[PDB]
Amino acid sequence: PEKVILKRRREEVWAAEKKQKVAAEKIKAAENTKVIYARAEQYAGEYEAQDKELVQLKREARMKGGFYVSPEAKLLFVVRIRGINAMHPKTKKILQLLRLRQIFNGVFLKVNKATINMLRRVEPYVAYGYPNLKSVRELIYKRGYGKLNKQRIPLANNKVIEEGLGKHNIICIEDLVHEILTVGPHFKEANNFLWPFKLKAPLGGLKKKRNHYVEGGDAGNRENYINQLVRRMN
Amino acid sequence: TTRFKKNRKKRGHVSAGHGRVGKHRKHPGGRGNAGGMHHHRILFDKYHPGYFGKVGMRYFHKLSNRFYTPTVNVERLWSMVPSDKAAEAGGDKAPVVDVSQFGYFKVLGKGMLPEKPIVVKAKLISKIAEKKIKAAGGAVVLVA
Amino acid sequence: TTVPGSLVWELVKKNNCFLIKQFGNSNAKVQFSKEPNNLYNVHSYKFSGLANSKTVAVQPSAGEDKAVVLSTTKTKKQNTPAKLQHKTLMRKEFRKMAKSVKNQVCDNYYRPDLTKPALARLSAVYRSLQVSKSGIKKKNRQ
Amino acid sequence: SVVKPINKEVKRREARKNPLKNAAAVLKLNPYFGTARRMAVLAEAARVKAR
Amino acid sequence: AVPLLTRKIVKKRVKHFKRAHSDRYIGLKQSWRRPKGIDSRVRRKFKGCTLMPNIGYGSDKKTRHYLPNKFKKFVVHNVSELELLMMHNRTYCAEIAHNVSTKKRKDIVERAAQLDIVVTNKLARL
Amino acid sequence: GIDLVAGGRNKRTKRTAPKSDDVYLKLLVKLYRFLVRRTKSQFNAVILKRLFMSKTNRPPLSMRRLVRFMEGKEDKIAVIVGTITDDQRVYEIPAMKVAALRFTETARARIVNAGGECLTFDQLALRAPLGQNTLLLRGPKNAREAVRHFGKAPGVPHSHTKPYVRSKGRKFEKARGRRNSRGFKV
Amino acid sequence: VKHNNVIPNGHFKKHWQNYVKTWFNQPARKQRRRIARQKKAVKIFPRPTSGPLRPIVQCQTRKYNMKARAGRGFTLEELKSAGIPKKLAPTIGISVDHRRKNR
RNA sequence: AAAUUGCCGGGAGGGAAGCGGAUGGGGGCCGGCGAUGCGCCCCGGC
RNA sequence: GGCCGGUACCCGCGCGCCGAAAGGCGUGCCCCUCGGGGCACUGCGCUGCAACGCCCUGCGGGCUCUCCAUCCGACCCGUCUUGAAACACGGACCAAGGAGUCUGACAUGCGUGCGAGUCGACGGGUUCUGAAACCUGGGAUGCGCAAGGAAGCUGACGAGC
RNA sequence: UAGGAGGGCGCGGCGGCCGAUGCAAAACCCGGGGCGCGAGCCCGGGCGGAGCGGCCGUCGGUGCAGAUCUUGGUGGUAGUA
Ligand SMILES: [Mg+2]
Ligand SMILES: [Mg+2]
Ligand SMILES: [Mg+2]
Ligand SMILES: [Mg+2]
Ligand SMILES: [Mg+2]
Ligand SMILES: [Mg+2]
Ligand SMILES: [Mg+2]
Ligand SMILES: [Mg+2]
Ligand SMILES: [Mg+2]
Ligand SMILES: [Mg+2]
Ligand SMILES: [Mg+2]
Ligand SMILES: [Mg+2]
Ligand SMILES: [Mg+2]
Ligand SMILES: [Mg+2]
Ligand SMILES: [Mg+2]
Ligand SMILES: [Mg+2]
Ligand SMILES: [Mg+2]
Ligand SMILES: [Mg+2]
Ligand SMILES: [Mg+2]
Ligand SMILES: [Mg+2]
Ligand SMILES: [Mg+2]
Ligand SMILES: [Mg+2]
Ligand SMILES: [Mg+2]
Ligand SMILES: [Mg+2]
Ligand SMILES: [Mg+2]
Ligand SMILES: [Mg+2]
Ligand SMILES: [Mg+2]
Ligand SMILES: [Mg+2]
Ligand SMILES: [Mg+2]
Ligand SMILES: [Mg+2]
Repeated sequence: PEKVILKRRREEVWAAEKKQKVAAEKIKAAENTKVIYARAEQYAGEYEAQDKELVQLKREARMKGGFYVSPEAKLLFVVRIRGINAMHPKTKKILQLLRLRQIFNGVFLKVNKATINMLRRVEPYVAYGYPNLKSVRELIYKRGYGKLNKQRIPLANNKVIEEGLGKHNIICIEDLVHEILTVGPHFKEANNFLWPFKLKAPLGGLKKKRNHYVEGGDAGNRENYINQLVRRMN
Repeated sequence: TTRFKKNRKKRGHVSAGHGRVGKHRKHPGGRGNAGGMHHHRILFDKYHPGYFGKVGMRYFHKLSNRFYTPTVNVERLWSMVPSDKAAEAGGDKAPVVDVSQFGYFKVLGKGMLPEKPIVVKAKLISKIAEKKIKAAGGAVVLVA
Repeated sequence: TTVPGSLVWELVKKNNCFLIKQFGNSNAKVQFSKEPNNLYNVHSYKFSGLANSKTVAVQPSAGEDKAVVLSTTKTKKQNTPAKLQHKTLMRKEFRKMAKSVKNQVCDNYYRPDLTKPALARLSAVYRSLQVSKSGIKKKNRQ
Repeated sequence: SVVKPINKEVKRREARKNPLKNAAAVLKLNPYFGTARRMAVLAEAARVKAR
Repeated sequence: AVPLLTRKIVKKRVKHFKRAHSDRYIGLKQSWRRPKGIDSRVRRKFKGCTLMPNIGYGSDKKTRHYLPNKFKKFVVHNVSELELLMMHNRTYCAEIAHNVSTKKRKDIVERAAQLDIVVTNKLARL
Repeated sequence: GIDLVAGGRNKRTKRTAPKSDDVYLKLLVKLYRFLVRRTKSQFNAVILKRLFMSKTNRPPLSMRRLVRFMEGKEDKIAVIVGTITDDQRVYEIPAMKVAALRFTETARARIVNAGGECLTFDQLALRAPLGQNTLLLRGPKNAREAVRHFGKAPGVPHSHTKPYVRSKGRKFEKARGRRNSRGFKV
Repeated sequence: VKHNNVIPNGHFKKHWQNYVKTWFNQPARKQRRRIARQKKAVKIFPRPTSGPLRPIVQCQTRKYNMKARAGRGFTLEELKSAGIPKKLAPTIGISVDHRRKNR
């Protein structure tokens, strides 16, 4: 029948085009994974160089007589530690902007004066500090979800980065981890891509959540100890 | 249609949809328009401005026949002309239309006219209607 | 079907005299259609024996043994009901009968939709005739 | 004549592979992970074999 | 006559949802009616009071309405309404309607045994 | 728990299928579900979302306005998801091709004797599956008489809303609140 | 009253349920009138069933002055000028109306 | 029909009984409550 | 060690051999150069994890049904109420009856018919089961198509951002 | 909670469709087996001895635990004063 032979003609045409498409994407993926290998290589290299360099300048300044002052953290990890009941409405709006809309959410934040004075307002409600490399990488792997089409996607592969990002020159999970950790030009987009991390309740317990950390509690800066905490929120 | 009535869906809900705190008693606002100037005042002076008062002069034994003047705009006149007597015409010859044969008295003037001449014949006309007809080249005959 | 198949469907999908629906209009609802020219006796537009030009019916026959009627509608004779159905009473063996049903249903492109379901109803009908002849020998619960 | 290539493909949520101690998946995420491990292990090799 | 179902039937609750207070009074039937009271500790859902149905107690969609037979039932009144189950007997189960004669049940069950349609009422009324 | 209004689920509501159980219009809905799904033509999406309307979201569009909107664009096919009613206040009309849900037998006679083409949407979906050379027109929505009675209140200043009055006359809402000589002017 | 509505004007304060007029005998009215007409025709066979003749007159009242309709009877002046005597026009099926004036 | 009562059999009772969630022990009850068939293969006829 | 899952894709399998089997087995490049490692060219198809039990009309299996025991929970429902278990009112128990309806005007929302018209509603003709149905009239019946004025009266000259 | 809307269960008819019924209908009873989150529904057993359902459309005097509710019946009280 003319109808069915025509239908199969188009079917064969599309079947040919899918085959050639998949061959092109195989070649593309083959070259793309070498690219990713290079990027991850030189990210590890430069992380290591920065860590050694800080030590080098600190000894150099000591031997020269004075002292070196470390350049403060560009990035904060903020996790909410109070329930959503009996909150002041200003606090409710501030937490809706910081994206901490449910207890034990943890978000990555630039340090700038607007943000840190927005944290000063909800300080009894948050625990925050300066994540280190292991913290950032293992959060983004073990609990990494993407705001793709407003839907949440489990970043279980490099592919989802290619759609959410990539207009921003982020292709891989290590590109994303770097460009967060060393707070980059595209950190706005590479962070609004992420979904507010869902954390476990803190294994080993917690201290009182009512006091500031300085008074013994948990809220506010624990500047580095957000490291010692994420290991138990995760 | 009882099966759609929403009371059948309020079966089993004690109040039948009129509230526990303030109930559904008989006439808590008076029978009808009551309290027009007292407590329904906001209502009558917000949604019905002009209700209360006397305006205008009385007319004993008004007959609606004496106020009867059905109108037609100029724009409707060419519909009154059948196609074959539109074609039986030229540049100088125009169809003569007696609107009273259609039931209209006055010929108002809303709308366009074509260049085609038309000779309307009515019981009343306005300014603008005659101006439009003359400007179309047609004329006017007054009858009754 | 003077009016097309889709319109007859849209006209008879909700109440038709061949439809047996039970258990109410809830999620429990059970729907079968019981017209002869429907194969799975499922009430849907694919199978329907009324909403279609081209339908395949496979019935165990009137009083006679091992004779299966295979009938297909004629697309062009729709408005002549006495002469709408092409029936053939085949008493051959199962394999030959199934070859014939493939010939009449799939290989002429009459209606490849029902290539599998018509052979499934053929299987069930043929064994129904077998057991109507012999009796229960297997219980077929394993 | 104008409709696009039909898309019969069902793409489901594919199971979670432990991205931290499932080496077969750590690689598809971070292909450098193997080399990163290898240099460190081969570094401790010298560090310990020395003494 | 062998079930198509390949998915174990788990039920989130077997005990019935009896009306609250059906126990103390005799005029109150066992059929559930939601307490609409304003101080009704059933409605306020104190722990220790008769649980109300939610949607959360729903059963799985593919394992819904299967008897322990692992067949969905279908009530047939006569042989004509039975012969429409030939190509479903691996997922549907025919039950004879409760008001048929035994003369007609013998016919239904005769026909069902040959068409190989599982029935749960082939020992009813005999 | 989590901080959301209504659990974040959409509280607005739109028609997703017509309430009208007209068989031909369900068939159109099927046809345009297919066209919008496989075709990606925004025009077909609009035709769809406008089949899912009331009749007071689909006002009639008359010949006078239709001719206004197709002076000089007669290689483009008019598409009104609605009704086309004629107009004796028009004299010459272009030979024009238009698709619409209904044609009053006077409008359709008018157009056919103008020498144009009177389509339905099933004919349109053939010669404009993507909406090539098409002119999508709506009718005047706020033209209905009920629309007058909407807005801010009839008796608040700076509002020109029509009041609900059971007859026009002198005795019906003219005295207090309608003139300085009785009370105040609204 | 309440939300913006036309002001109520129901004339339902008397005992209107004592004077509701329902029309369920309407078909029987039609059938009764038809039998009445049939038997009048049978009695007045072969007179015309329309009854006696009537005049073309104009309606009154500016609204209707231009519409002719049937009248009650020809004036004495018509009956005289037609050669149809006063006393005899009702005899031969022509109404007579002594009250009209011809102008 | 129910409330209500009698006999017969059983169950339990240190100033209430009844109800909900666990199973445990008693009973009463379910054979679609739970199977014995599938292919190959050799006759011996059908 | 705990809980869940058990495969139509992720994995995995065959397309060669050795090996009961985990598994090993080749070539060429780069790397240190022991050990040995990195990379490499890639193709077709297939694609519901296993082993052994125990019971099988039984003194079995398990039950959403009944009774009981134990543990934890557990105030009496309806109701006005800011607050009910209330020392607030009604309620001994069962059966049946029992409470937003129907009508006129209007309004918004929606459906349907037609659409500058639409109504056939009071009448007439017909109607062989019919208080039904069907036809008819309207050229002005109602509403709409034109509004402003208190009334005499006048009554929309054609839209741009 | 007040309140609103959507989808359903149930009762009694009407217009159609599918049927059950002295080999036992309706109704009612059960420590019977189920289905549904739920209104409810399906089947078995029994009494019962003549009518009854299910579906689509459509309608209405349609869903009871209360009203010192109406009527009828029956308890404890009590073999007591
Ligand atoms: Mg612990
Ligand atoms: Mg503590
Ligand atoms: Mg409520
Ligand atoms: Mg109550
Ligand atoms: Mg209400
Ligand atoms: Mg109340
Ligand atoms: Mg209150
Ligand atoms: Mg009130
Ligand atoms: Mg109050
Ligand atoms: Mg006062
Ligand atoms: Mg309360
Ligand atoms: Mg939640
Ligand atoms: Mg003012
Ligand atoms: Mg009175
Ligand atoms: Mg009793
Ligand atoms: Mg005893
Ligand atoms: Mg208990
Ligand atoms: Mg138990
Ligand atoms: Mg009070
Ligand atoms: Mg008080
Ligand atoms: Mg007290
Ligand atoms: Mg008191
Ligand atoms: Mg009181
Ligand atoms: Mg009392
Ligand atoms: Mg009752
Ligand atoms: Mg009219
Ligand atoms: Mg504009
Ligand atoms: Mg009632
Ligand atoms: Mg009744
Ligand atoms: Mg009661």
